[PDB]
Amino acid sequence: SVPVIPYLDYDIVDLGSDIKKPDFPQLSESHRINEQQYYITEDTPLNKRNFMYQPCAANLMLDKLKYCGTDYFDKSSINLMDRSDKLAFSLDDHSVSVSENCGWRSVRSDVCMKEGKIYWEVEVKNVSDTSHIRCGISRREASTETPVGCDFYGYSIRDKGLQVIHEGRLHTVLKPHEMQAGDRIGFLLTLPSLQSQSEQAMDYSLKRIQELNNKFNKEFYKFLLRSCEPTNVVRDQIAIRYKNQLFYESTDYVKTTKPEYYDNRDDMQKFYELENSSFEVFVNGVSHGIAFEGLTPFLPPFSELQYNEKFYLHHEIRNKYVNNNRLGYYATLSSFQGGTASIITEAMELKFLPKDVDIKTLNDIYNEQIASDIVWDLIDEI
Amino acid sequence: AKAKTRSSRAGLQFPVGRVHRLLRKGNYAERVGAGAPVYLAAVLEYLTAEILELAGNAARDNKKTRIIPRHLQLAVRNDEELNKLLGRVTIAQGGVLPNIQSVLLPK
Amino acid sequence: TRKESYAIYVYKVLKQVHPDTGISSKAMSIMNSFVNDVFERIAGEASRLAHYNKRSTITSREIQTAVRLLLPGELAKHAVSEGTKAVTCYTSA
Amino acid sequence: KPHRYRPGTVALREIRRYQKSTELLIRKLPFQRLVREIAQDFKTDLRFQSSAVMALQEASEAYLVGLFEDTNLCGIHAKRVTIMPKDIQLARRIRGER
Amino acid sequence: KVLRDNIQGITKPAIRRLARRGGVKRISGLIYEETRGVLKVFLENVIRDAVTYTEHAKRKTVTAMDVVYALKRQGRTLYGFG
Amino acid sequence: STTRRYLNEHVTKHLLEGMKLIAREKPEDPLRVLGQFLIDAS
Amino acid sequence: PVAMIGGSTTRRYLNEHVTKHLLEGMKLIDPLRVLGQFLIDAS
Amino acid sequence: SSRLNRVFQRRFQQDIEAQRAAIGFESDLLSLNQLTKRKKPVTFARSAIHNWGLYALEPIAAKEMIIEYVGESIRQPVAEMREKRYIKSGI
Amino acid sequence: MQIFVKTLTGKTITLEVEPSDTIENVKAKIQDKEGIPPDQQRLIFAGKQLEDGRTLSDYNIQKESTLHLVLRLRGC
Ligand SMILES: C[S@@+](CC[C@H](N)C(=O)[O-])C[C@H]1O[C@@H](n2cnc3c(N)ncnc32)[C@H](O)[C@@H]1O
Repeated sequence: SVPVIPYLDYDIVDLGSDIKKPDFPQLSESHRINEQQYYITEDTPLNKRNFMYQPCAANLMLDKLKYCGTDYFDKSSINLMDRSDKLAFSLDDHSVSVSENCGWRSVRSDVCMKEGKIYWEVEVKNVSDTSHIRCGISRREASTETPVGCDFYGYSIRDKGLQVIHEGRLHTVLKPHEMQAGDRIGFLLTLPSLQSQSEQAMDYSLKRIQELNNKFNKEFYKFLLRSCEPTNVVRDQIAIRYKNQLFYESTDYVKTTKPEYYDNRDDMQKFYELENSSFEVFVNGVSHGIAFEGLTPFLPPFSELQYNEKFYLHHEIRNKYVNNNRLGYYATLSSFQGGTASIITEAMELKFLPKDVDIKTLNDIYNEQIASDIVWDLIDEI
Repeated sequence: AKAKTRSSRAGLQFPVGRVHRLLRKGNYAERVGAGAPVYLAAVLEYLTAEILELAGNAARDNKKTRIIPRHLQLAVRNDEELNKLLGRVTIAQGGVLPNIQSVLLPK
Repeated sequence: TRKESYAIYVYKVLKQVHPDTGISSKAMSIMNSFVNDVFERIAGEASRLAHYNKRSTITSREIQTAVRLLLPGELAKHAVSEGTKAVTCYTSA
Repeated sequence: KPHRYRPGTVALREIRRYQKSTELLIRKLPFQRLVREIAQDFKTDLRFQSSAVMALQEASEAYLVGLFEDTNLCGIHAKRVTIMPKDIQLARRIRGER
Repeated sequence: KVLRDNIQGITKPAIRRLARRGGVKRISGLIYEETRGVLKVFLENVIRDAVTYTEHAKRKTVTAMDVVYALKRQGRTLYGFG
Repeated sequence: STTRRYLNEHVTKHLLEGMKLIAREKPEDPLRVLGQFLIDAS
Repeated sequence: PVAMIGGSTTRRYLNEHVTKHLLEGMKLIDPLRVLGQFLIDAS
Repeated sequence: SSRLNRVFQRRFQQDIEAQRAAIGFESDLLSLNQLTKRKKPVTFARSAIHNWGLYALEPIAAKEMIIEYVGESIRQPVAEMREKRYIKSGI
Repeated sequence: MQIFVKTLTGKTITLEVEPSDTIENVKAKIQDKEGIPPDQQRLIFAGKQLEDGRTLSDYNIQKESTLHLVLRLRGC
């Protein structure tokens, strides 16, 4: 219903120019802590109104699509889209740092955790009695304004004693220990396989179409939920010119209630929990146990993307319960009142690296995100 | 408040140097009392304060920072006793008060 | 050449009631010419009034009978009160 | 048959538009060429300051508007909604102009 | 050159716009010449007093103060031009 | 979504597996190994 | 060249390196064996 | 009616401004708001439409500001905790 | 220890004092923070007007109390 937005002068690069096609994150002088000037982004968009953003690049060879999605930084790092407007980071240590008059925020790094084993460490610089941080894991659903842990879209641990955070509650289930100005936390997140994920997601799609559906029309929400595939993508990602640059708006997931399903076996409303998950933390190398084992399964039938419920029902038509390759848990970080935390990406900057062959570095799946982004859109280019 | 600049001594903003000059080179009477320009500058400042207050009020209620003559007509004519002082006068570039007589509305 | 007006003295009162606002020049020429009317209207009436009684001085007592005539209703009572309060402060200090 | 507005509901729009704006309502060139005609009868070869044609225009257009407020009251008083020249010539007669 | 009948430049919409602003709803067609017969009477007086202030100053240009003083004289004081 | 249905059913599983293969580390002729991985699945 | 036109990460050398010839292989396309050779033809 | 008020608050900048000369610092002399020199008489009592309402004690006319809304300044996240916590205790 | 000297129209300050400080010692600290002379200051605690020669311990002023300051601006 809308035409493809045409290119502009800076969009057609040439061999010689060394400028970077997603226009650089313009930084702003935030404050001085840890003997370092950190910086908030000033002129690059943030994720709002239940959107996620990504700088597009005009890709000249492509015909139906005229653009490609792109990230800014070379290796894996924080995507500056799902963060807060007072959340500062410097080009020196990549530690996120809010000012002392700013509160509990959240910052997500762009690497998705979908299946397999991913491990990385997170450096912690300045955690005083007055400045705090909450490191851990979250989906794309967890609002980066609130700190991770109020909901079932993220989990983390406290700074002092590492009280494990879910539903806002503080749980002393691990070994209690406090952060200081020099620790580093490592994350053995064991995930189920995408085959095992797909069947438990398909099971709920069958267990939700009619099994509790005996609202004024229940066929079309069943029809949308027929039409509920495990790994298939429905993406509406469109190029836009914002602030004199070029970007994508991607449809984002909404908050919803707890996935409950009546198993006739044990006679109790059972919770959907992922298979064989483990949330192990390193405290300077030592292991501390499994914080959570029952991670949510999310892939079609637990994440509702943004949907026009009065436009589509009346009628060609998209679906709520889809994938968009951004679906899963992320490297999630928070900061409070000057509490600084830095994310470590590569094996060369890791000190306590366990010896598993299934472990791949944080930069690795980032490249697999680089691998997935173009070729899924090449498939959508036909 | 101060001791120089005779308006400072009364604690005003409007000058009593300029007024006391203009009461003698204006030929209002022979000898101008030395109290007189002070009292006259006090009345002038009060009116300029009152008409700039209702002007500024109606400038924020139309979202604009500075004051253009359309606000000054709305400050005067909507008032009950500043319109009466300024009854015969006409403010340039200054619109009308919106009203429509009743029988002109439909029914 | 130097052609005096009340441009600044109106501005210094705008910063006392509404300290964040400014004023367009076309609506400064109005205020420049509003005060020059009330001046020549009060000093006018306060000079027919020092001449009906055969005085030859404009005291501060003519300027308050002149204000109690021209200014109507509640502008009379207030501009008398802020009148006398600013001449008392003059004589005392 | 297209969207035709009823007779009256462009009047009560043009009322509320024009009362809400401040701009001059008589085109400047057919007013400058009117003043210079009427000024001829008293002196020949008069230049006019550019401001002093605006200064004439701002008072004439605020006379007639103040007259049409005073006119329209007479119409309403006569149980009409139409102003006719037996209404202008009452507002002028009562105010003591003719 | 010497001109005549510029008053038909005070045109029929520009009479009804003034009328609209003064809040009138229906205008009889006989008005549009009556108003040009009022506006000529007004402008005659104001310019006749204004030229007289100019003529007195041994000047040949009707400045803005004259129009303001001619309007102040007939009791129609104009704030805005000094 | 007919051209989508075919490719996403059959091709995508091993196509992405060969595509995230070269994302790990590149040889100077990666297109050959992209060819090589597609033969091994069949 | 066209490495930078698909944005700027160094691991998106693929935009220069692999993408154009695979999409020209894919846009003619059917089993995976013909696509097994259609990624060989560029070298 | 609203005359005296507007002259009352006019006396407060006729007093406070004389001795604020070096400092300066907010300390409650920072004009001691704006948007207060117009507030109104308005009170609160048992409402006809709920527990507590607000009543104009003066015949206020057509387009005239009553009162600014005052309170805390909190962002959207911390709003949602407060929106649920008060209801969790049942305010 | 810390106090508030929260002034009549609505805003607060944060001072550092001792309970052994005189009220005039506290009135000096307000003047250092506001320039307002100590003679025009009245310090009010539990409704009681405190005297310049007396100390904070005398009036049971504790940690993080709110004191009340009511300036009298001169003249005119
Ligand atoms: C913005 S607050 C108003 C405060 C309320 N007047 C009081 O006494 O606390 C929202 C409240 O208005 C009340 N309310 C909302 N709509 C109402 C209505 N139509 N009639 C009566 N009360 C209503 C509800 O009780 C709700 O707690």
